Amino acid sequence: TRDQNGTWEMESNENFEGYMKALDIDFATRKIAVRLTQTLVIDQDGDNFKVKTTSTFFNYDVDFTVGVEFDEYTKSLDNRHVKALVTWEGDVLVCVQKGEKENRGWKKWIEGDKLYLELTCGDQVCRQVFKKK
Ligand SMILES: *C/C=C(C)/C=C/C=C(C)/C=C/C1=C(C)CCCC1(C)C
Repeated sequence: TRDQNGTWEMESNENFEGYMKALDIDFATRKIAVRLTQTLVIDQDGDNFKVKTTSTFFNYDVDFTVGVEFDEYTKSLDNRHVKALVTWEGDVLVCVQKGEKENRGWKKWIEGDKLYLELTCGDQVCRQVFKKK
C-alpha cells in the first residue's frame, strides 16, 4: 500500500554504520546512533508528508510534498546541501538527494503490518524495518 501513515517502531537496523560512514557522519556520533531503536511518525495527507524520527538522543523532522523538489541543508547530519525530490514508483516511495554523494536518498514501502526503509549513500545500503505501534 501507499498509505504510510502511523507511528512505527524499529525492529531491525541493518548496516546503519556503513550508511553513516558513507555520509561521513563523525565516528563519535556513529557510536551513539548505530544501534539506537528508532520511532518514525508519519502523517500523510495526499501528496503532503510530515515525518518525525525520534530516538533517546536524536530527533529529526522533515516535511515534503511528493513531486516537489526542495533544497535541504543537512546540518544536523553530514552538513551538506542537496536537492531532494520524493516520488512514487508503484507503491515504493523514493527520495533522491542530488548533491556531492552518489546514490544518496532512500526508498520506503509498506509490506503488511511493517514499514521498510532503505537508506542509501555511495555503495552503502542500510535496511530498517518498523512495526506499526
Ligand atoms: C521517510 C523516512 C525518513 C525521512 C528517514 C529519516 C532518517 C533520518 C533522518 C536519520 C537520521 C540520522 C542519521 C542518518 C544518523 C544518526 C542520527 C539520525 C538518527 C538523526
